[PDB]
Amino acid sequence: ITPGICFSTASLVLRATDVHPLQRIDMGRFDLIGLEGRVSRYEADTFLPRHRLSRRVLLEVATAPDPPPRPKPVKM
Amino acid sequence: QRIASHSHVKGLGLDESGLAKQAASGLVGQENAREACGVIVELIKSKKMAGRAVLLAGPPGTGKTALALAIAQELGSKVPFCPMVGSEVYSTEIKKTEVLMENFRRAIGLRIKETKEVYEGEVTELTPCEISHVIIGLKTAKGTKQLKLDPSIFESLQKERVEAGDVIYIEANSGAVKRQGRCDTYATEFDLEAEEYVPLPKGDVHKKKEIIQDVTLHDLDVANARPQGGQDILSMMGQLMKPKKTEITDKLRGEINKVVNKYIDQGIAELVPGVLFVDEVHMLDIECFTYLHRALESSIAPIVIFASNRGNCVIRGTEDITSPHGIPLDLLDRVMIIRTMLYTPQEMKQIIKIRAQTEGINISEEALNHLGEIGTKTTLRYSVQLLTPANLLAKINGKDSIEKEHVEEISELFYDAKSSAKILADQQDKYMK
Amino acid sequence: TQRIASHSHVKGLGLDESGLAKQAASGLVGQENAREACGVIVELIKSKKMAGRAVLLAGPPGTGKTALALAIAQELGSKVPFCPMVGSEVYSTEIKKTEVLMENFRRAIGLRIKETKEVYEGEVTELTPCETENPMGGYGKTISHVIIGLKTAKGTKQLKLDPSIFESLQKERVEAGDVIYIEANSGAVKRQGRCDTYATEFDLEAEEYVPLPKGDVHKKKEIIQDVTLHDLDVANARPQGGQDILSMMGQLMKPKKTEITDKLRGEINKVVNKYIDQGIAELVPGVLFVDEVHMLDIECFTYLHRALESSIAPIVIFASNRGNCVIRGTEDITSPHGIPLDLLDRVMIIRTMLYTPQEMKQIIKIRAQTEGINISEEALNHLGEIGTKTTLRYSVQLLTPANLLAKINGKDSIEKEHVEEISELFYDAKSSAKILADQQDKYMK
Amino acid sequence: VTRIERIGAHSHIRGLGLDDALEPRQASQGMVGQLAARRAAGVVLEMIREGKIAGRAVLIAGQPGTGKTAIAMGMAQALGPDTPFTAIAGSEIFSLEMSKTEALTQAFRRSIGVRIKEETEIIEGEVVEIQIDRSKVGKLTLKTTEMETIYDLGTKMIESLTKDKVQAGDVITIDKATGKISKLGRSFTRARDYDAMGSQTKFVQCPDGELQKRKEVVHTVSLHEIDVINSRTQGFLALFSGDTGEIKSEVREQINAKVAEWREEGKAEIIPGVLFIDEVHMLDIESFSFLNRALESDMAPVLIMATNRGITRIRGTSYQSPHGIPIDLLDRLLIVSTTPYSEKDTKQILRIRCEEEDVEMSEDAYTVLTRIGLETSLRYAIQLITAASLVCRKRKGTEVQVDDIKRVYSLFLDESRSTQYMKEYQDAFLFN
Amino acid sequence: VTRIERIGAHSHIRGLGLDDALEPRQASQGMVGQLAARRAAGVVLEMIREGKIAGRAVLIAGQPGTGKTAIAMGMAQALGPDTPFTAIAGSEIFSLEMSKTEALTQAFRRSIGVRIKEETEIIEGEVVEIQIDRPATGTGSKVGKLTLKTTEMETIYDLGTKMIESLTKDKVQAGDVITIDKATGKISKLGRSFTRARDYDAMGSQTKFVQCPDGELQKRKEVVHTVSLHEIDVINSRTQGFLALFSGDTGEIKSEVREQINAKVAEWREEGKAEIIPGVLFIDEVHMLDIESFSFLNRALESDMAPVLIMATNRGITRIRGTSYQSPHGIPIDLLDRLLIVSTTPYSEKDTKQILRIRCEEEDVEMSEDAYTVLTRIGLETSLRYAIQLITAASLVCRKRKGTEVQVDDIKRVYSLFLDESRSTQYMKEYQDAFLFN
Amino acid sequence: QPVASPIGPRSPGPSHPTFWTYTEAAHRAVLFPQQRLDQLSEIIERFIFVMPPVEAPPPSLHACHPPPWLAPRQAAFQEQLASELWPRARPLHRIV
Ligand SMILES: Nc1ncnc2c1ncn2[C@@H]1O[C@H](COP(=O)(O)OP(=O)(O)O)[C@@H](O)[C@H]1O
Ligand SMILES: Nc1ncnc2c1ncn2[C@@H]1O[C@H](COP(=O)(O)OP(=O)(O)O)[C@@H](O)[C@H]1O
Ligand SMILES: Nc1ncnc2c1ncn2[C@@H]1O[C@H](COP(=O)(O)OP(=O)(O)O)[C@@H](O)[C@H]1O
Ligand SMILES: Nc1ncnc2c1ncn2[C@@H]1O[C@H](COP(=O)(O)OP(=O)(O)O)[C@@H](O)[C@H]1O
Ligand SMILES: [Mg+2]
Ligand SMILES: [Mg+2]
Repeated sequence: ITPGICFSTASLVLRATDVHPLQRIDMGRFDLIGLEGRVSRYEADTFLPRHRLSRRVLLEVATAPDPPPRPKPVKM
Repeated sequence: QRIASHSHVKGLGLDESGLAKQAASGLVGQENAREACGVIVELIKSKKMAGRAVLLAGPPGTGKTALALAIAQELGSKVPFCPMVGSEVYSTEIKKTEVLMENFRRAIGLRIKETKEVYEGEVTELTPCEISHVIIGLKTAKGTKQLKLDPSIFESLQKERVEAGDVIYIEANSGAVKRQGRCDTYATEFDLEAEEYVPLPKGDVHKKKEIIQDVTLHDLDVANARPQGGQDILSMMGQLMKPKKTEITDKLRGEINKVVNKYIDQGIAELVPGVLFVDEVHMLDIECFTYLHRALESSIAPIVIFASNRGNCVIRGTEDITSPHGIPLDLLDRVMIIRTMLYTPQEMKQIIKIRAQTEGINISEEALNHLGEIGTKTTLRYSVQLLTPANLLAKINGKDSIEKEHVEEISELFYDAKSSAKILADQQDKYMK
Repeated sequence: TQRIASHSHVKGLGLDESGLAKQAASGLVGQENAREACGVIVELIKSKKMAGRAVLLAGPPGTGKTALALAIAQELGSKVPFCPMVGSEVYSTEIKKTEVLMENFRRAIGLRIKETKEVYEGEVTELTPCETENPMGGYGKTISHVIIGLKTAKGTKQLKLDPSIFESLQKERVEAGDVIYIEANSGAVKRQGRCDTYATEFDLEAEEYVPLPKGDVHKKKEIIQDVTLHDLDVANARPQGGQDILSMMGQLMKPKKTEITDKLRGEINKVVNKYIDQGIAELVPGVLFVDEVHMLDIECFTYLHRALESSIAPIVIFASNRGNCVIRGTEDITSPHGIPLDLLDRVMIIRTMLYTPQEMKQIIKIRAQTEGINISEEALNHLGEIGTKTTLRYSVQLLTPANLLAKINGKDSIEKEHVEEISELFYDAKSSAKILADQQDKYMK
Repeated sequence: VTRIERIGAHSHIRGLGLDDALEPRQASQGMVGQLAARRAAGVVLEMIREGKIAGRAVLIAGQPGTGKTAIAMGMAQALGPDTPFTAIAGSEIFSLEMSKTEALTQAFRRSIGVRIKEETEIIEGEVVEIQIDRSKVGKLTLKTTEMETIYDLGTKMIESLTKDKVQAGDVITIDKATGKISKLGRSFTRARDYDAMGSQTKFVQCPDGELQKRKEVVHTVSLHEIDVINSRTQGFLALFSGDTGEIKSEVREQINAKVAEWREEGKAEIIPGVLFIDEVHMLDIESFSFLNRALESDMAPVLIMATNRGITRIRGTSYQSPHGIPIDLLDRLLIVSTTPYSEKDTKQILRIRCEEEDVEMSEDAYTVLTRIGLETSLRYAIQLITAASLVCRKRKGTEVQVDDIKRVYSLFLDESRSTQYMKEYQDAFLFN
Repeated sequence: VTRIERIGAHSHIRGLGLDDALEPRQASQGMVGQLAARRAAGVVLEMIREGKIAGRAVLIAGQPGTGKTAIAMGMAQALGPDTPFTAIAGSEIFSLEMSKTEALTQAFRRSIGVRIKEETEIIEGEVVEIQIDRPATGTGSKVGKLTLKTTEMETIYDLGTKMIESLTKDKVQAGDVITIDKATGKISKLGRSFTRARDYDAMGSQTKFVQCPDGELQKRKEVVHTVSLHEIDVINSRTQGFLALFSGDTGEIKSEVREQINAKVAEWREEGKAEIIPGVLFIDEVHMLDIESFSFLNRALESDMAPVLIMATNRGITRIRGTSYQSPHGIPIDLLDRLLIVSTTPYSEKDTKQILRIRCEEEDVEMSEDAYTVLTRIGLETSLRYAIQLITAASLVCRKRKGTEVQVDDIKRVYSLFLDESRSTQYMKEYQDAFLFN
Repeated sequence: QPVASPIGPRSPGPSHPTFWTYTEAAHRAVLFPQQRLDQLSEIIERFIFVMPPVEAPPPSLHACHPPPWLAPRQAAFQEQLASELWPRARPLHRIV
């Protein structure tokens, strides 16, 4: 049994590939392979074109007061 | 023990002055070559020079490989001796230069002192301690001890199904837990338990043993290039997903050199430079020879013995470049050439007699003379190979010794290369291609 | 199946009951001697008592070698394995050529397995232990049977089972109203969900509710499964379905063909022999068809000697249209069919001859019938004349372009003018070669 | 703006320029001349569209620059995007990962399209409340803009809901047959005004209509895609990486049978297409031998090929054959020959290229460029079109004149002039 | 029913057909003629059986169809299954997974068998009554009792927890004849002494019974484990190596592993744990090996773990593969010096007729004397293999016409239907232009 | 999942056509790796002996001021991989 090899390097080397978020763009807008097994044709083709939010709806919901409390169930 | 082609070679048969005795240690001739090999053996024993190359040159059957194995026998089993064939560098996993470099490091051995820490006893308490550690109680015939061990050791104990009453062996260096059996004291409780019982250890619970380990530089390189000592999931993953050999870098070899130098300075390691033997060197290509230039120029390299039976032959990997031994002239400038000669009929008879004694065969003088005459034509190898079939024929006929009739009958049954060549030439139109 | 391929008209060898070949039958025209020899080979295959026998179909291109092999396959039927293969397929980036050849050899040897699967289906109506009036040991209750009531669409039956099933029933969490099946050959209970009659429209479970089984409670059937030795070899070399780390690695890593060892193949042979002796399985030795055998190299040809000498090998049919060509992998070695003379000594050669104009006309008519094309007599004669020059394949390939041209022109049959226009539009090999030779400077290389 | 598709060597070709009788017009849809070749291509295109006959091979042969690739692109454009058209070069079958026959098999199976049609019942709504008792049984409340109902959950449904961490306000769909839950989004409320959002969260409107809905999905996939999907556990990943390897023949046979079953059941339709191999002379003899018997399958597309070789050497052999293709394969295919262009055809092609690139040229410039194209080559003149346009724009001109064409002729050399200049200084160049 | 093994090329060869003095009979055990070659093969077989000399090489050389492979198969059949016999072709060493030297090493090590013999205590009896008491709920110690019976004994065993678990997993019931190994606790069911209760349902059709074992319950039996050196190398190369025994995919085994295994096997042999059973490697068509492979063969035969190597080749003075050198048999002269060569002479007319008779007997084909004469003439004119193929061809033709004995007409019919190499080459010369490349 | 195999997929029950297509005889001719291990237990116990001459843990990368997120991320990855894969490696315990 031998001790392992301790390979020492400069701490700056470990940050060579790191890029600050304010210096890089979002690569998730080109992520096609990440949608496989998670996103369906229904969501992309039928649902989202019909049920996308608009700025008007978002503003109306944000400005409007809180909805009334949900009524308690009644056996009727 | 089976009798191989060189089983009679026990040494170089040299006297105290270095001169070669005529017949000694299973060698009959090649006195000059044996003296040169004795000098090479002294060079290897000096452990001072690095990367010194020797070429054994001569026709086939002149005992070049016998002389290499005699050098090995003279050195002893402690000194590493790596035999490789030139055809073995053509691997489908690593480059030819990598194969050569790995064989170079295999020739350098290291005798290193190691201390093994052992926990051995019958388990009396196995209490987990919340990742969960383990508190274990071990008893022997001399005492009892309680130990706190890492969670990995607890996982190993669980995998071994160790329960209270089992005799276990723990190696603290490698964390290797072995369950040996249920204690013998419980072997009477049941009539069919499906258990293997083991007596109680009669020493102490904790033992320290110092042993001498024989390793090579290649072993260290492999251990540090394909690690399996962490016992973690990543090691298993790497072993299963990457089982092939890899081209070990010069950086790893430099680190191993530093570690071994540190070990030698600490006084716990001894270096044995050792020997590499390449038998069919002409099978190497120009790339291998060019690499071997720099490899032999290294101050770490071992002593390398080369062999060749080729004449003025085209170097493999070149189109039409022809060199005296199949070896480019640049490498021949870096080698010491030992020349082997053809054997006289008397030496052939001596070798035949030695081989007969080695194979446990009694041969009459008339049969020995006839077989030496047979070896004068054809080859010595063919004459030696007729000993066992002739012995089998004599045994079938009820004779305990080989007579001339058995040798004649066997030679009639089996042809040699020249006779087969004559048959092929006479009937070229009937054979394929 | 609906699309028409090049050998869609070959329905077998047009052989009389005595083995003589009819002039035109089963889609085949002429080649009477070759058809008779192929019928003898079909009888050899059906006899199932010979191994490693090889047949070479030798003749000029377009003489029915592939058509004859496919006719042999049609004669044997789908029961007999038939593994087509071209010589170029042995050159793989994953396994060696000998491994590809061995795998195709094992693909040609089939195995038919017959078993009876007896099951008890039903919805559990009753689950009652059968206690004993004398409890063993004096205390507690002892049970000797467990009565399970199974209900199906057209019946209801009760089964007095072993007491040991009580553990299986609890492990499967079987209760009343659940649909289960019990296998006689194993004595195990499997819960295939709950009956759908107890499900309400407001439930959201997906695989929990199952329809009440139709038919009888006791269902038994004979299962015939056809497998090949290569199937067992591959399923054992890279097994699928384990839960250990090695199966997980197999699922993760990219699949790759491997060099299956003789140990695994010998084990498979032993298992197959055991099944045959038990009466479970019947061996179905088939045919390996190796088209373009001349594309094999000298290593493949050399390996074929040992492959054919084996007692497990199938009957191999080769086909080569080469003359005194140079064997691949060798430097300037010429053999009569591109095949070394050692392998030619191990094969029976069937010769295919060229077609007379009448046979070419018959084949063209058959191909027109297969493609659903009506052709006039004058157009047929002109296409046969075109086939006398050029080749037969060129003439049979003008049928569909000419039919399309007629349909565009508004006619339901091919006339001579349509064939003439198609012949003007499309060139054959010889005419193109003449053009190339006349303008060799303007072309490349 | 500048889109990813820009002016290429065949951007001016929109079709084969045929009428209803497949008679080629002199200049239609961007094609000039090659009347016989275009008529033959149209006949082959009708054969492709019918789809009845399998494994038909056509070779477009002719001198360099005679419109072979132009005709292939015209066939591809005239054929709808619905019908597959796999265009590969001969060199692309030489792969380090799979054999040549495997590459050709994948190319053949990429040329057959399978259009699937699945109809599935789903539940679609916004999650209002999830109550789980203790996790053996629970209730789920879903709502739309016009409906609201409560569902009783089982063990597996509760486990699936907990695995996906479905909570209130989430807009989800549940498949009735399989029970799988996919989250479309979440509803926006006043309290969900997040300052930072996760990479997958998105706000959607609550669905309208009825909670139970039918989902119909129609998509076109190729046989090669189905092979890759079923090659390994996550084989669909190889449709992106390309690390397919050599797919087992048994898998392909199973998929052929399953596709036939789908076709009988009405769940799939087969659209046989075209595999175009450009510069086939790069194929080796083994590839040709494989092609010989690959065309004989009932699932083989139309193989259109194009070579410009004369009687040359077959790759991998020492034999001479009329197109570099063995005569055995040449008997399996119909040859469409392209003739050299005349002066009028060259001028019309130059006019079409100028219109495509939006370059104005004088008639004298057109005459000079046509003379250059006849003397050197058509492609050289086509390149000179853009070179002269750039030079004209540099001198603040609006129409290319003869001076611009002469200037770019002096600046850029064709093969003949460059070869002559090299021969003048032959010793300067290396390895003559 | 037809087994997986059918009538092949060498199915009639049951051995070399020698007497005690290794003198070949004219026709025995399928072999006909080749007296000198069969005697030499017998001497080599005795050398193999003695198993004392390592790395002996024999070359069987002769014209095509002279019985080289027949002699090799006779040697294999005379050796028996106890001694390993690895038969490979020369082309098989060219592999994309391993080097040629690695493939040759694996082939060599597949021809040496390591056998471990040890004695274990074994309990074999008929289960009379088994009782297992387990806690109703929660973890607890199962207690059980087992009764085993032979014809002369009956003992009641108190069972431990692990033996209880083994019996539960094997589902051992009363009347089951079981075998128990005391050390490992493995239980193997080998039958039922009688049927189960009839009143039970879903039990299936009861099979045949097995007679109850006799003698004492706890006997002592000798267990023999035999593996080859290649199997040891593969299972020791890596953790997943045991699967590589079936999937191949061994890669290149480290030389360190093989050296350690050689040392351990030598230690076992000295310590009496294991015995080495050297075998034979038969490389058919050895001329496909290149110079590198032959160079490896030269030195690999010098090991004490090397088996007997037998080669067959029908080449004359031929170019060695991978070189431009002409050598006898396509083999370098350095390797030809390390081996004895056994020549096979061509067959005469009577030997050909006897071979045809043996083939007909193996194929269960009845043939007339005139048909035998015609077939022997055809075999002498064409080749032996062509006549052998015509045997079954004419059998099928005769069976088609509802006959019982193969006549001259059937042989003529199959001679017309199926062509030899000579007539095929003649007909191809007649139409040389029709064939593609000449 | 088991495409083109003698082993059939997990049929829900006899109502599915796959139930009556595959045989138990075909299933018993295919051995999983666990069955192979159970078949070679005696061979594993008697013939698996080769030990590497040297054993080392993997080389470690050390920096004075590393990114404080690299080590916890690697630790979490290793922990998850071990928790998912170590139970599956138990059959190989005797070989190791
Ligand atoms: N001088 C010698 N004395 C005794 N035996 C010898 C001698 N030289 C060679 N031999 C034996 O004869 C055989 C041939 O020698 P070898 O070393 O193989 O020649 P090569 O130089 O071709 O390798 C071997 O069995 C070897 O042990
Ligand atoms: N005797 C025949 N009867 C019917 N069709 C034939 C006959 N011979 C050839 N064909 C057909 O003509 C075409 C030529 O292919 P084929 O003759 O098989 O070429 P090859 O023999 O070189 O493989 C195929 O469609 C084949 O089915
Ligand atoms: N008939 C044609 N109509 C329009 N453009 C053509 C025509 N023939 C060739 N071209 C154009 O000339 C150039 C060369 O023709 P191309 O077909 O690529 O040559 P090849 O036939 O040698 O492949 C391309 O830019 C192509 O668009
Ligand atoms: N002496 C013989 N006795 C019995 N069968 C023989 C004999 N010689 C050849 N045969 C048979 O004839 C065929 C050709 O012989 P074979 O050994 O294959 O020739 P080769 O020397 O080329 O291997 C084989 O089926 C073989 O079994
Ligand atoms: Mg082009
Ligand atoms: Mg042979």
